[PDB]
Amino acid sequence: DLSQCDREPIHLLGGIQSHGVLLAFRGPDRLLEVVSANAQALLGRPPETLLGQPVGRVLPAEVLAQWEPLVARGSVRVVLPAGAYRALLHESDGLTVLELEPAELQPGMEETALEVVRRLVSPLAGVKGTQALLQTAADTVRALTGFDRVMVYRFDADWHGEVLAESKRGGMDGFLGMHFPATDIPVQARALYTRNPLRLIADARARPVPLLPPVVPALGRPLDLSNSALRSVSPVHLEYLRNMGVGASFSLSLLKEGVLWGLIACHHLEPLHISHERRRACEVLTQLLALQLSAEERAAEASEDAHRAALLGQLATAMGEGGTLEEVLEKESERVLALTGAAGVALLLGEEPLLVGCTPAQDEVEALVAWLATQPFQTSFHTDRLGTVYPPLAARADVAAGILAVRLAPAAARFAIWFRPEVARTISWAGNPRKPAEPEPGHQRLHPRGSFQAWEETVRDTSLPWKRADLGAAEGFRGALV
Amino acid sequence: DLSQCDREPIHLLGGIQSHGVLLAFRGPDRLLEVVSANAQALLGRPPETLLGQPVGRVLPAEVLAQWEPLVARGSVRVVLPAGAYRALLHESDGLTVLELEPAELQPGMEETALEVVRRLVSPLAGVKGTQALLQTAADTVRALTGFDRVMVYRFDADWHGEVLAESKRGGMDGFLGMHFPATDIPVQARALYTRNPLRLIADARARPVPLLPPVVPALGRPLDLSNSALRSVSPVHLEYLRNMGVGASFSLSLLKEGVLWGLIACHHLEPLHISHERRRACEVLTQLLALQLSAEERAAEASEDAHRAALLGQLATAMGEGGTLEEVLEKESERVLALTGAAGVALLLGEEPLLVGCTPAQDEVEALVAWLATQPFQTSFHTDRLGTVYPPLAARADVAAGILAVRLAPAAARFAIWFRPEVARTISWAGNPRKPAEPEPGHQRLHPRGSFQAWEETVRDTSLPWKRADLGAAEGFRGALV
Ligand SMILES: *C/C=C1/C(=C/C2=NC(=C\c3[nH]c(/C=C4\NC(=O)C(C=C)=C4C)c(C)c3CCC(=O)O)/C(CCC(=O)O)=C2C)NC(=O)[C@H]1C
Ligand SMILES: *C/C=C1/C(=C/C2=NC(=C\c3[nH]c(/C=C4\NC(=O)C(C=C)=C4C)c(C)c3CCC(=O)O)/C(CCC(=O)O)=C2C)NC(=O)[C@H]1C
Repeated sequence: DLSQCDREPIHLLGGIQSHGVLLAFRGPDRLLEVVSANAQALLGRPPETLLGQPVGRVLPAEVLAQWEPLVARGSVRVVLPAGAYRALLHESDGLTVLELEPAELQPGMEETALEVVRRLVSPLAGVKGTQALLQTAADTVRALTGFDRVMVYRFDADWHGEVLAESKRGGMDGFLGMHFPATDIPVQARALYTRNPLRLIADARARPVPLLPPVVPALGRPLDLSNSALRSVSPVHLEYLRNMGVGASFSLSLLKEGVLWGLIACHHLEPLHISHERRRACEVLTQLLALQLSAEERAAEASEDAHRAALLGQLATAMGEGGTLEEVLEKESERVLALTGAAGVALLLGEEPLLVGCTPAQDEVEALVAWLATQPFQTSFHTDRLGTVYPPLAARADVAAGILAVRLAPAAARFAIWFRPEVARTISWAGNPRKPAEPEPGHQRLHPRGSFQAWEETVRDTSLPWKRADLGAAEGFRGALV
Repeated sequence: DLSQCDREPIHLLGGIQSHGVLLAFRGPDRLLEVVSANAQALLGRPPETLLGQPVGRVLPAEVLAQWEPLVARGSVRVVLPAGAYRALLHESDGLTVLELEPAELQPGMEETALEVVRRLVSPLAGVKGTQALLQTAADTVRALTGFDRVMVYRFDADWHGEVLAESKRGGMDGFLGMHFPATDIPVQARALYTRNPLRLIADARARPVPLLPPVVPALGRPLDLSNSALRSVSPVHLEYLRNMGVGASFSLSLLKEGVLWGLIACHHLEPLHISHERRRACEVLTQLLALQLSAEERAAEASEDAHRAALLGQLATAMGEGGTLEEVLEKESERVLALTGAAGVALLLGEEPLLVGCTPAQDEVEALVAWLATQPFQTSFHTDRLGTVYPPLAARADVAAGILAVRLAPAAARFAIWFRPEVARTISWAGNPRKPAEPEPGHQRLHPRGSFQAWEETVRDTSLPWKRADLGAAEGFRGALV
């Protein structure tokens, strides 16, 4: 439900962070059209007086000197009186945007970064778990940035999240294991972080620096800061950080195969600036983890299919040895249930239902048997909470919280149905998820919740979720019984 | 093993390359036990005068100054009158081995390597092929190293190889597409390159520097140089390099899930030395490429399986519909042959064989059947050159160069046999593959071939290979035939 939270235009807030300067230029004279109000502390003159002036009248030589590789490459290091700065160039709203922030100061940064890239490639990671892969990614991002807490955050299908892994200094509270509402990161934020994979919040208590003028005159709204490294973030999120007791924040999008899988989120208790070059070095790490997860995930999935296929094949064999449907199905009980990781299975071969392992009563199966016919599924149907869809069996969570059903005939209702019991799960939410925000009276002013202490909830009446291999295995069993 | 080529103990040749110095110390007094004969060029005095001295009294002060971190990290930079050097430690034959080698002179090396690691780890790699991956891998190694010609070299199953990709500077001889005898890299070299994944030959024309004494006194043979970065290589190979017109060579092992998959092989026309840290940066790229390849390959196999499972799912639906068996093995003719990418199929389900598509005559199929029933196979059998093993069909490469057979019953002869035609292939070898070496009369001194000019051969009478997904699909078909 697109509430207040999803409707704040976080690319049109018109402010930048105080540690950098932003200038925007228009046209072939490159006339200054927008400038951050703090620009005097790097240009020498009041920002108000530079609007409408050509880039050659406005920038210092050291910068202009490096315009071509800047335009070609996006960023260059320039040494100005105030010190070493990184200059970043992009295009937005038909303007050339130039940002300046302090440059990396450690000469051996790239050398350290190459070493941790090795830890994260290595012969084989994931060796004792994809778990171990996440922990190393957290550990190495924490090594390269120096943040007090680094966490790997995975989105669930409903866009709520949980901290799978976490590397942090001794003496820091943690969030390992906890789940967070989907509204902690609303729709338009997720969309932006799909496009802009990096964001640094250098000081969560600093006031944002405004742009001048406050609109782009051509457009009647603020400059689009979607791709600004200096963009100041939603004030609601600043409040969220300060309620966590967080003084600086850095997060990196984990894009797996083009989709937003999760984040690596970093917290620091005191303000902290990370250089652009160091941020891009961390981003190489996150692209690395994303690749290691894909290769391991696909290996896991091929090994699972292998196991299922061996079962179908041993089944196949058994049938070729004595015309004995019920006979062999009863003899190969483990295999038929193992096919899909099930605890029971009804085989509707026409006459009576044949019930193997742990199932609902004969009456009750016929009841969902009849109900299954009038359903809009083609050849297979599956659910991990039968009760939420067919309450005649809502009380049988003990044997049928989940079913996987394949249709063995066109017209007619001949099926094999696998059953799963519920599996109770205790999840710990970081604060009470029924009160994920605090709106003011009148529900125009929204605020973050004030507490992130564990709030425990137990999930009932849902099975283990049917995996792609379960489905494939069911399709193959259907091919063999036709 | 076979040739004299496999016999040469290449880790026991007792020589190092002239750009570095090797020292080996024994026991608690760190007494110098083995030293390269050029050691004076770095330590002022006659090496022979140094055997038996404690490390503290042989090594220059500058190296000693760094002793603690060297043994710790195993590598360190030291500034000596002669220039900056990388000091490397490892253990061999119970000695501590110290190697000295000119250090990297460009301070921006690591920044550069991080840039090329981006190009290769980036989102959307291979997104115009694994071919594009290899091309990118060669291009990035060539840029990082400066070598004239960089090639990606893949081992076939018989351990001969072919250049799959190549990045070289304008107007340079190439080898793209050519095949090289397995003996070009004999067995003990392949073994050594699986555990020591980097090798540099700085000057293909230089004489090796001997070690003193020529044996380890305790062992009566020379110091094991398996792990030496300075190891001078087999003389037959140096002769092979010079016959190629190559003055410097550097290659890296490509390990993919533990096995030796290929090499990245670089040639320079003149001598050239890459620093150790620059070679370790290149090693990061090859580990990257191997990761990229596993993920792309396991994705390709998943997509293949899904296409086959879709075919089986459509066959399953044509069954349980109208008619007999031969009455759906008839429109699904197309599907039945597509299961395994085949041009024909014979079905022995009881009566006479049922022949679908491009098959050999019924009498020939009957005789093949009779023959297959006596071979030693459980469920499936396959070959891509039927003729070598069953010469009654050696003449029929037009329809039956390859076969794939599943048993549809136990002690019975019920089969499904899929057929492929031959696919002619034009291999171009780098020189005459019938003369891969030139021995001297008496067969005690071998030399490499003199020529690498293209040498054509056409492989006849072999089908396209039966891949994993064909085999899985066949097993799937057998499960539906019961
Ligand atoms: C009413 C709307 C709400 C809201 C808005 C909001 N949050 C934003 C950014 C953001 N949230 C998170 C959440 C987390 N940070 C953590 O460490 C954890 C758990 C470990 C979670 C769940 C993150 C990581 C970010 C990114 C910024 C950062 O610190 O890394 C934004 C976008 C901010 C922007 O302008 O870019 C918005 C609009 N948060 C709420 O809780 C409610 C009230
Ligand atoms: C009778 C033995 C023979 C022999 C021995 C041999 N070769 C060795 C190393 C080596 N060979 C190759 C081959 C290639 N180089 C290329 O560029 C291509 C293709 C374009 C090929 C096929 C390589 C790459 C290497 C590794 C060293 C390198 O140059 O990168 C060795 C081991 C050398 C060592 O001591 O490490 C041996 C013993 N080669 C023959 O041709 C026959 C005569």
